[PDB]
Amino acid sequence: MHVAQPAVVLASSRGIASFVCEYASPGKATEVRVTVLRQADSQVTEVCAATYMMGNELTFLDDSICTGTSSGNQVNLTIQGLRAMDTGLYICKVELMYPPPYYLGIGNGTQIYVIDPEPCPDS
Amino acid sequence: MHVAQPAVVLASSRGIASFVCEYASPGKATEVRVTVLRQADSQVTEVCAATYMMGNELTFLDDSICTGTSSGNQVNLTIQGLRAMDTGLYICKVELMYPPPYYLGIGNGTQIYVIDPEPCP
Ligand SMILES: *[C@@H]1O[C@H](CO)[C@@H](O)[C@H](O)[C@H]1NC(C)=O
Ligand SMILES: *[C@@H]1O[C@H](CO)[C@@H](O)[C@H](O)[C@H]1NC(C)=O
Repeated sequence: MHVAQPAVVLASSRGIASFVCEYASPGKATEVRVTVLRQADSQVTEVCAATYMMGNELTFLDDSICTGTSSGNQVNLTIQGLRAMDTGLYICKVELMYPPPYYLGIGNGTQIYVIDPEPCPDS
Repeated sequence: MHVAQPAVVLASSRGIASFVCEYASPGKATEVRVTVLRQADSQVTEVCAATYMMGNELTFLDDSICTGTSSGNQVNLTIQGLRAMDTGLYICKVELMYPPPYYLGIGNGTQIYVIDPEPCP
């Protein structure tokens, strides 16, 4: 299953990066699982993941780091609390969990560049 | 001549970006011209330029948004006043002007990413 996500995103001054992960639905999926994985160096790690009925909001483990909104064959993701060290490749994984059959799609990754604010005088 | 510059650089939250530009060591002390070209395909435009004798300090005198330092066959270019819309490809062009021969070197371009920061109250 084709998953597309932007090649590069810049985090804002507040360390919030947002991007669109959209999937090419092979059928009519009611339940979907989205996962954000961070790749680096040769390893992959799970950042956040929402399992949602398409017709409702997404709820994450922390949800202080990821938020998301579903809107058809796509989902608006937001990653928060980013610092420079978090610069890296963020992979969007999409799973269609219901109805059968299961489909799995993995996108090419979005490079997220993050900068730390410079010092600000007092106070 | 070979000119090396980093592939990607991030501007600070102050809208300042720096990168080193390195050229192939000339056979001798030479007058060197360093030029920053912004590439906005197919737009190519001079952002700033400076000339110095090797062994002297590089110093921009064009009143551009660029300042720089020099050491050996490297120059450290600092460009200030950048905003998000200035995100793009910045090419380091280096010319060995004289004593001859004349040599031209063009780097591969540094992609500079810039964000608009929050002010601080
Ligand atoms: C999701 O992204 C679309 C554009 O792809 C945007 O128009 C829409 O406002 C976004 N939904 C939100 C902000 O929840
Ligand atoms: C390049 O110049 C900037 C601004 O002066 C400085 O912060 C940085 O340390 C310099 N980098 C190198 C490699 O000299």
